[PDB]
Amino acid sequence: YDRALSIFSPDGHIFQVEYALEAVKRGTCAVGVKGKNCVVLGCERLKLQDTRITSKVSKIDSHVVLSFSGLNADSRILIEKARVEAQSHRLTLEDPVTVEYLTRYVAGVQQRYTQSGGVRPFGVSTLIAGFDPRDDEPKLYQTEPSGIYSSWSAQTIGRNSKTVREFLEKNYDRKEPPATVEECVKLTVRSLLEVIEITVVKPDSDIVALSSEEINQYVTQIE
Amino acid sequence: SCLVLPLVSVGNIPQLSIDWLLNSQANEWEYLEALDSKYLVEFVGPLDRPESLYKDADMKYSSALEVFYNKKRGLFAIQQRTPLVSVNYLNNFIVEIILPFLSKYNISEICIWDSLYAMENGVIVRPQEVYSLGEFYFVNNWLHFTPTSFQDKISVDQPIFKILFQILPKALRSIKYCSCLANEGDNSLDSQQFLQWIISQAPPIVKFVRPISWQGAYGMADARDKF
Amino acid sequence: GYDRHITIFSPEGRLYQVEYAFKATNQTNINSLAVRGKDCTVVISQKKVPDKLLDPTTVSYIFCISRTIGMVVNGPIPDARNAALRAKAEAAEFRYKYGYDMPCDVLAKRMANLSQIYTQRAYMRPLGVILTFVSVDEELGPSIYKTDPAGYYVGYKATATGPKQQEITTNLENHFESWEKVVEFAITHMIDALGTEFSKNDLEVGVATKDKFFTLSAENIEERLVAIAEQ
Amino acid sequence: MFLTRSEYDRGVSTFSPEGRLFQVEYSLEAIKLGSTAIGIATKEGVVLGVEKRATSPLLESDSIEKIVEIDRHIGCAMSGLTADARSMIEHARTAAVTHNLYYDEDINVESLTQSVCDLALRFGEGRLMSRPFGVALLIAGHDADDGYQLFHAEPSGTFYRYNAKAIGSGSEGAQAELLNEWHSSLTLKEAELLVLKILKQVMEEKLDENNAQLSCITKQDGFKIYDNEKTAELIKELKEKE
Amino acid sequence: VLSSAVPSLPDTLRQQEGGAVPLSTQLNDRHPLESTLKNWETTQRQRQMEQYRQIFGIAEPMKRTMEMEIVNRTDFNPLSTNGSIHRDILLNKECSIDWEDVYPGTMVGDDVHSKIEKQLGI
Amino acid sequence: MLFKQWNDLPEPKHLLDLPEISKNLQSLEVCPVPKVEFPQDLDVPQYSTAVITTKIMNPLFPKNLLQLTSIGEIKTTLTVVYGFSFPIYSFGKTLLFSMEENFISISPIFGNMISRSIISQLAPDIIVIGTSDKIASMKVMTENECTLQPPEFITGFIGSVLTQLIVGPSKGLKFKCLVAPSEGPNGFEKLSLSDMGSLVDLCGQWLGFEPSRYSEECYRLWRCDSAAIGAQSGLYI
Amino acid sequence: TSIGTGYDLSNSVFSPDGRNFQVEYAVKAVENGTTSIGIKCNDGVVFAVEKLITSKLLVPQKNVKIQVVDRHIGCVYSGLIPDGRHLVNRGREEAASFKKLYKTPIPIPAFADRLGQYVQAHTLYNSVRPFGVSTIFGGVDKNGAHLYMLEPSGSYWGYKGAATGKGRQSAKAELEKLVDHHPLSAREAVKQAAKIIYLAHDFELEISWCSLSETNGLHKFVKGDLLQEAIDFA
Amino acid sequence: MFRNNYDGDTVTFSPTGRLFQVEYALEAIKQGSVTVGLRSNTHAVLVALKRNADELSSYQKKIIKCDEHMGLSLAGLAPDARVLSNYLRQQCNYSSLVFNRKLAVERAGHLLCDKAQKNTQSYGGRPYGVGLLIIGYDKSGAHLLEFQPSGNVTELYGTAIGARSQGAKTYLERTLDTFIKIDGNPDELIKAGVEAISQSLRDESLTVDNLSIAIVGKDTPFTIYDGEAVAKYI
Amino acid sequence: DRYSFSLTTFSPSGKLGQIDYALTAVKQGVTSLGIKATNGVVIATEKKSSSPLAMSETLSKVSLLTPDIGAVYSGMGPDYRVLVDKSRKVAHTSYKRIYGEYPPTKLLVSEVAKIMQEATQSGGVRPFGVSLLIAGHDEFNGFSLYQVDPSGSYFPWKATAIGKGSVAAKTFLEKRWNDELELEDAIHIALLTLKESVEGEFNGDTIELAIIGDENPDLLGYTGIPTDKGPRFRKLTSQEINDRLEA
Repeated sequence: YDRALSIFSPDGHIFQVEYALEAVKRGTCAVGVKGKNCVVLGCERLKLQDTRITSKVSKIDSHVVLSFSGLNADSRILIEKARVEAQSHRLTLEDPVTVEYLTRYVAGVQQRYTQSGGVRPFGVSTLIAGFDPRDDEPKLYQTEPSGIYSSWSAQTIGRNSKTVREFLEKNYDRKEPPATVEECVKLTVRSLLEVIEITVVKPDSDIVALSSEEINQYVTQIE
Repeated sequence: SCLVLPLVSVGNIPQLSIDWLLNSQANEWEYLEALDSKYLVEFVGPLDRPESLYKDADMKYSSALEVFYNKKRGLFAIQQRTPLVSVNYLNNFIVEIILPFLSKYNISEICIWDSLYAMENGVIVRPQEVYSLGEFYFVNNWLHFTPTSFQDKISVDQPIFKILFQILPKALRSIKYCSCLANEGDNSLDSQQFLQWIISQAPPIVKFVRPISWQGAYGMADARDKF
Repeated sequence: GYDRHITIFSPEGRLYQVEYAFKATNQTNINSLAVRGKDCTVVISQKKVPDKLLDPTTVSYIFCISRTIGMVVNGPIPDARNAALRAKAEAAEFRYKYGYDMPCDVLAKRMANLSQIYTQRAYMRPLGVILTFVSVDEELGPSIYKTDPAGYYVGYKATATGPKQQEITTNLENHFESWEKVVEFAITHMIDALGTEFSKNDLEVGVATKDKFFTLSAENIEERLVAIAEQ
Repeated sequence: MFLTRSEYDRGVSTFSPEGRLFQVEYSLEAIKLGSTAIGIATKEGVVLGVEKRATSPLLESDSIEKIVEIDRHIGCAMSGLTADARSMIEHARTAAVTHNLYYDEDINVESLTQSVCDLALRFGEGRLMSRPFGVALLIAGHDADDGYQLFHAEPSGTFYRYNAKAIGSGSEGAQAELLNEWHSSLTLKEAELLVLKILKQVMEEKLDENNAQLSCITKQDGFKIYDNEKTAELIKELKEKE
Repeated sequence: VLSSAVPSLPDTLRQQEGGAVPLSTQLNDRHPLESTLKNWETTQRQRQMEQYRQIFGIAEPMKRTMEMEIVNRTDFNPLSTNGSIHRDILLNKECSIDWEDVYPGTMVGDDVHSKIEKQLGI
Repeated sequence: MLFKQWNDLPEPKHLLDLPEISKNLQSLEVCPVPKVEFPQDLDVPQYSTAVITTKIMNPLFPKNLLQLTSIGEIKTTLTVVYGFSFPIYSFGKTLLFSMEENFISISPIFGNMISRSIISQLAPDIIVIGTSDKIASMKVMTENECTLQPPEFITGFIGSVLTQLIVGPSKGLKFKCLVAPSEGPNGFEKLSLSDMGSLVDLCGQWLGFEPSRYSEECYRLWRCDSAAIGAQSGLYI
Repeated sequence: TSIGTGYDLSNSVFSPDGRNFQVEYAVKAVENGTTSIGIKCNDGVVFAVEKLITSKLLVPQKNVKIQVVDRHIGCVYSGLIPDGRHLVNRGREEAASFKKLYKTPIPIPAFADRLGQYVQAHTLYNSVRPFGVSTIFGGVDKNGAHLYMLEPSGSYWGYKGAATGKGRQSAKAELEKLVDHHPLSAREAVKQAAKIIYLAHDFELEISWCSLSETNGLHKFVKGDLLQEAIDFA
Repeated sequence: MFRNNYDGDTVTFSPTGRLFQVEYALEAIKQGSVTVGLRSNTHAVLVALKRNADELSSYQKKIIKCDEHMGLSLAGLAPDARVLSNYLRQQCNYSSLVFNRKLAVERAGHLLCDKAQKNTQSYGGRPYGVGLLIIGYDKSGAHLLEFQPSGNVTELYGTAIGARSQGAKTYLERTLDTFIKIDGNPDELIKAGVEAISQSLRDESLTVDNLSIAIVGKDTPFTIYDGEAVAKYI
Repeated sequence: DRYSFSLTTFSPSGKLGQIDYALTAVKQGVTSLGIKATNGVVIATEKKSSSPLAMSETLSKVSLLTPDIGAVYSGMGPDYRVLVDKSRKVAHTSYKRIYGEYPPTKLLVSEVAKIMQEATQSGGVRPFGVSLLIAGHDEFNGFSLYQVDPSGSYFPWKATAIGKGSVAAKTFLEKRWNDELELEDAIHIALLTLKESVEGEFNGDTIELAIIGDENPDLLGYTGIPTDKGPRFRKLTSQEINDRLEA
């Protein structure tokens, strides 16, 4: 039952699809936090590496962002397909892609690749964040190799996910979500220290990658 | 005194060969006792008869593991109808089941019947050969394999486990390991040839007789209208 | 492992599935013989029926592939008839495309090349027959070309095939105006090599000439045997 | 008479002795992993109720959608592998909309479930999918030919007209109680309470407006998914009655 | 490729053809020889199979087409548009040249994965 | 489907896909062995008969009619670690066991020892209900009467229980055994609707319930939704 | 060696001895069918079948086992029912096509070759299994009577007398004696064919024949007085 | 034991010549509910015992109409019955458009036979697990065809397929001499059929819900009696 | 059936299974060698035949791809025969019909290697069981000798040998090669080296030798237009080889 996608285990779940998730758990950690009007994405990062030609957070559009965990090679291709769809939708239609639409398409591609025994499903779980065009409601979504996409207030995928998804669960209150850029950033940083690069996306296609996070690290570390 | 221990292997040839031997020589063999079925997949079934070895009148069922003894030949034979529950429990099987029995009846030698799958370390050499015979008298090369055998060593496969624990009973004096390169399918004839060769290496068996249970191997009946 | 069931290299560097096809050519237990004359080519083949009910007329392993080309197959006939239709169609297509009759050697190359596909493709099995094309090419004269499931094809001045080809070939090596003479010559060595007397029912003969290739009937074969008895 | 492995279950096209197709049967085992979904058909409208099964508190339970609108008078509740369901719902939506375009008439839900089952049937000859759907859905809709009706569509390709049906985890318990409690004169209001009462027993966690959502089919209102406020009131009324 | 957002329009971007400018209705004025020449080989092959069916029976065309499908479907090389070596032998084009062989004929949609999906219809 | 994959060749059938107790397949030491903790506070003499079953036969013992209640559970543990516990039930003078048999999660070794403990602590009228993939039809059996033909046999936990009632310590106990034909791996066996009818109306003879009322209760629990019926309610016309 | 374990689980695989065991297994399926025989006469052919009656519910007139591929061709098979009827229809298609194109009834030797290629084509690939029927067929054409018998391997030959099914060894032995004793008229063979079936053997006797003289080259069944006479002779 | 190695698919013959994978498909019909079919000279009747998934579920449809002159019943796998029945209906309608002829009952059963026998020869696909009982009335008259998934179609006076269908078959054989002579009496013929199916029952009794009846004849286009209309025949 | 799993896959040791087995088939094959001289190239091999009755003229192992290029093989003949047919075809489609002249040796070898490589990753075809010693002349690169293996890896060689006697012959070519070799000297060396490798009888009938050297206008088949000069590949007849052996 383990060696095929088209075979159900006697207990009723496809093992091969599950095995793709453990590949994600082996990947680098990714984090995402939804503020009242902003979304923050944090990621887990040798001596001779060329750091000037490397960002684990790749933007699919001016207003949409996509982090990932798992096999980097698969992600680089899944990102490309999403980028083409974003422009194709912007071409066939006039409005930009809805955040829910992009994750639905990306999940469909992952789901599509599960529909044959001659194809390896993408061992990557995406963490899509952004704002709907002309909207101020932050939206964060997560996709899995199985093709299931979900909307999360805060999620972490990859290496050390359960430990980080437990820290967020107790420190993040759905009824008391952070209401400032600093507050969510501090939570994301504090989330990553339990084991730095931080990206902040704000409405109206205002995406900025933070620099000098040491201030938050120094502030959080003291507390 | 000798004991033959069939191993559950590809095609169940060691088990099938035992059926050939016991039922073909049914006039000589008899039921001795049932060894503990703790570490095997538990198994209960009726009594198999030649196309009966169980002499007791009140017996009605056969166990998972049983031992048959030949008065004329002074030969013991184990019939294992189910595989071990797990791989690691083979150590439990040999230490807690086989060794006490060997000293219980003062078995001079133990003969292990095995079969190897070609598709499954690459210990296979001179593959044109189909049979083998390892010997031991009181990847590794502990066993002294005879010429005209398809192997001269032992890989990670099971035989390494039993030989080590047996090496590590005063009556016991020697060990023999007979093997046959085989494949999946109806190995009824292959097992018979394997039993013929080991016998050649005995009355020897003039007429081979199948167990009655083998009739149902292919099903129960053929009553339908597509031929 | 898989090398035994599909045509891929084994650790010894040999295709077992292709080599087992050679052994299938001897299942029919029929051996043939082809020799070249000055102006004609003759091929001999046994016709072991052996059943009384079986009609000997339809038991023929010699096929008239084209007007000038005929081939003799050693092995199961279901594979032979399949090979015949292939060769029977390649020759016609060559004439259509290139405007002249199919040469004997080129046909062996085409059939041999087709056999090479079966030895390389995993899902295609080797045909399992040995084809012996005999013809009188307008350029090279009489010629014999033999194809085998491995994909090889070789020209022969004289060839024998079957379980007892070694016995037959050795006699020809020791030995080495009308087609009736070579037919008697071929039959005599088959009798001498195998030691079995032949009748019309036990023998089938094919002759390739400048004009066409034809297979002798039962009565025609009897005449040649009678001529041999005159010796 | 030796024990040996049997491979009549691994393959999807492999029959076992007695003619059992296991891979289809294993597909139903996947449904039991899905969240419980309840559906009761009666006069004045059909009612659907689904356990949302929040994986973690951070998950947006307000966005978990186990009930989807196929036609303005038809609603579908799904349980199992939601990834496979999206394929079926999209086909169902297209068929219902296509029928209106071709006939200017609301698609008969009995015909709609037939079309959907023709898709789940596609693992064999109608093939488009390698394995049977791992999702079993529950269609509730009203057509002006047969009245308020509820249909259960198994992945095997067979649909049944159910007065009351429970699928997903704990379905065996839910069905046993529905047999004790369902009756012809069951009004819509008590059916909504009944659905919530059934969810109380089989839902492993506390029943709350945040993890359970109801829906109903009514001729005047059509398919509508109840707001969190109304479900809280019904849950409040339910525990008061208990 | 139809647009994912709307399954009724060609995906102008993914279908790199110079915009939506080459619209569907306008690919009707064609060179007189284009249609006949594009599928000339197919017509000859099918005509050849018909003659085999008439003479040699349905078995021979079935054997010919099954062999070709075996070769074509088992051959996947997304880095070469050249025909398979065994394809030429079956088609009997192993000693022939044609303009289609001499002249075998983008950042977006020419990737390998595009052919993987089309090869498997995934 | 033009061709069959060359690589798709099954692993040899002599080996079963049983759960792996320990990842160390190269272990050359005596493996640890399970323990079974039978609760000693159970007043067994109060119960005249005992019923041993696997979970797939639960519908035969309705909570709604029999007034079933718990008395506790057996505990089993294994270090390498694994821990499983199994409730004990009774109704009237009958003691009932259900092991929750599973092919993937639970290895047969656990069932073996539980069979040891159950028999070592019950050695009442023993009733064994089970299933087998090697029996053509339903079989009624006891210690002094065998109905199985040579080809057929019983495996799994029910074989474990029957083994101890026949051989091993505490052998010779009087028991009545019922096995219905089924298919599938341990813990997922399926029974046909014909078997279910033959099954309730026969075990009712021994257990002594009002046959029509007992059948009416059982069919609802059999057919409405159960692991035993599976897809057979809608997969067939 | 009759099992060939290892090389018998797939089709189009050569065993170390050169045998394809899947084809050999298909032969054994033929040997389990009702014995069917075919006798070649000087003026035609005769077919006989031991149709084993299963139940009275079958419609006697519509329960016919001696199929007629074409007006001038008779076909009888033993083995798997799905393959036998599948082959007959395909053979029926070929006969119609040949008549359609060349405006003449298909010759028996040509008809056999077309079937042989189709049957043999299923022994080439592992996605298909060999037909599990040995088909006895024959008829009359410009060259006279012809009796052919193709095996699951695709091999076919012309026969003076053919037999198949479980009752094969006995029928063939007696069939050889008939040829040796009378090396037949269409009338005489019908009586002899009935005799062989009864010797080979609840079963009913079905007989058909096609001869130039007594049926002007058409294939017709045996009914009424002729049938009873054949039973009386048997 | 040895059956496990050779029952993997419908392409491997066992060493004894048995084709197991298609035998199981025939055995799948026993899982289906019993249906009974019988006919007189002028009338043909179908009787089916429907089953419900649960007491809250409607009884599954078991009888289908391909046109006003013929119909069929189902037994075995639901998905296969869906494919075969509608495929057959796709053929009833096709002939009328291009040719405007009623597709004869005999042709209807045989065009489907080719569909089932292909699945038993190729890898990947599986033999159908559904048996059909087709009843109709055309120029020739009454017809009753039993289609088995192995591509075996038999003309029958009466038959029964499904779980415990042996009992109904025995009754029909015991009463073949009677219900055939029930000509011009559609009401009595149905009563015989309802009695025939009654012998297959074990626990469940006849009810207006579970029972379905169909009849067709010269004066009766295919009509299905279900619900309250079935009370009289019980 | 949309796909077929690759026949050639990496082993846990990092080695490709079928590739190494294919090399073994070449190793067990008949010996063939080539020597690159200062003014020419020699390719030689010996013919093993099933029976003496075979026509040696039809056992052509050395073949012409282009008038200036020639190839010899060791291993499975059918694979080499198919490759040569495609190699000749490719030399016309890819280069000649585009540039109007025959391709250089390195390019033709690369395209043959590409054909052999695409068989190393495919679910239907095993790798070709041959290694080809391709010898040719280019106007710019001059004389060259390439060895291409089943894996599709081709290397240029001054002198090389493949087959059963590869190691023995290659070491013998090591001690008897220099940058100053003349084509006549190379032929003498090639015949020598082939004599130790050959089992049995050694003459011009069991041996065929081809040379890339000076042009052969007599083999061009026509006169005039001197810019179009003859071919360079010449297959020595059995008569010529016999004369060389006695010397």
